[PDB]
Parts: sequence; C-alpha cells; structure tokens
Amino acid sequence: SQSVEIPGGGTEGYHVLRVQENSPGHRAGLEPFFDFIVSINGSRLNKDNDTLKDLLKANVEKPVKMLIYSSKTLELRETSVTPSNLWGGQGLLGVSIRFCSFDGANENVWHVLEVESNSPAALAGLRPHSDYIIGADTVMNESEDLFSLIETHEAKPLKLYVYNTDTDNCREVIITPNSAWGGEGDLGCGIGYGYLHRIPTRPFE
Ligand SMILES: [K+]
Repeated sequence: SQSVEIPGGGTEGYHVLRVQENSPGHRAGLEPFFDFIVSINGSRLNKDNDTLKDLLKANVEKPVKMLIYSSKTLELRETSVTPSNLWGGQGLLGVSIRFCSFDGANENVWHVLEVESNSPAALAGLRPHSDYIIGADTVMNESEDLFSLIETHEAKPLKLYVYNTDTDNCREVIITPNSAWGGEGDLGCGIGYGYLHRIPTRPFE
C-alpha cells in the first residue's frame, strides 16, 4: 500500500492511450500507456465527465498545470501544458484518454525473456530481456489475459504494444502464435511475470 499519496484522494484519472506527434500533449511530455492525468490547475479529475475538456477550452493557448501519475515510475509529477487549436492535429491536447483506475496498472506487464531463433517471437521482432508487453487491441488486466489472447490467436496475427528499456518508448508488434513451430510453446520466448518482472522504475537519474 506504500503508494504515492494522490492529492484529492482516490485512484482514478485519465489514462493516456495515444499522444499525437507535436501536440501540446507531446510537448508537455505525456507518455502513452504509463501516464494518468490526475488533476488540472488543482481540480481533481476523479469523475468521467467534461471538466478536463472544459478547463482546457477555457485556457486555450494559455499554460495549465497538470498532475500526472505514472505506472512506469510509480511517481506523481507536475507538468505544464498549453492547450491549443493551432498545431494541425485533432483536439486541444492531441491525446486519446480513457477514465479508469491506475491502481495495480504497473502489474499488467509481461516481460520478454530469452527469444529462440526463428520463432514466432523472433519473426515478430520481440527483443530478449529489454521488451515488456504492455497492451493489446483489448484490455489486459490479469496474468492470464496475455495467454488467453495467445491461445485464441493460433495461426492469426495478434497486435501487441511493447515497451523497450533501450528506447524507453512503446511500439506496435504483430506476432502470429504457432503451436506447430518446432521449438518450445506457441511463441518461442520465455515470459516473466510478477514482482521481479515489471518495468524498471528509473529510466532517468
Ligand atoms: K511448438
């Protein structure tokens, strides 16, 4: 429970799924997958409503303070964002968000271990040790969920989003499970899960 305390309480906020290039969101340093918008100018975003939308519009072209919780670092931070209509893309922030809880979010990751040569994993470009699977086309909330998807994608392309500790960013991976492949399992990579196999929490010193 030794979790950073959230000003205004609770564990819900706005999960950043996507950040458009050169958006106000990108300039403020929002990272997809890991960041939850917790508050804006001190107003706690603990309800799925229009307060964020409305406070951005009110402050168009002006800077605004945001509190952000990261499921990567497990820390809160404050950042400045300037909502804008003048950058070419869609939205004042340029982000897609889903209102949900960040509680336990840092547990939902599957660490890529060794990757056997020429396996479905290698063909997809999964990288040993440095890659962590963190999402898919559907939500993945339980240890089993990655494997449920693998099992139902026998001989089918399965999209995964993967974080890499060398690049410190996430990328789309297409893998095709193949139980006939003639090395171990369906993937031909080991997968680590749980306390010792979460994202390293200090990408920067
Ligand atoms: K096999």
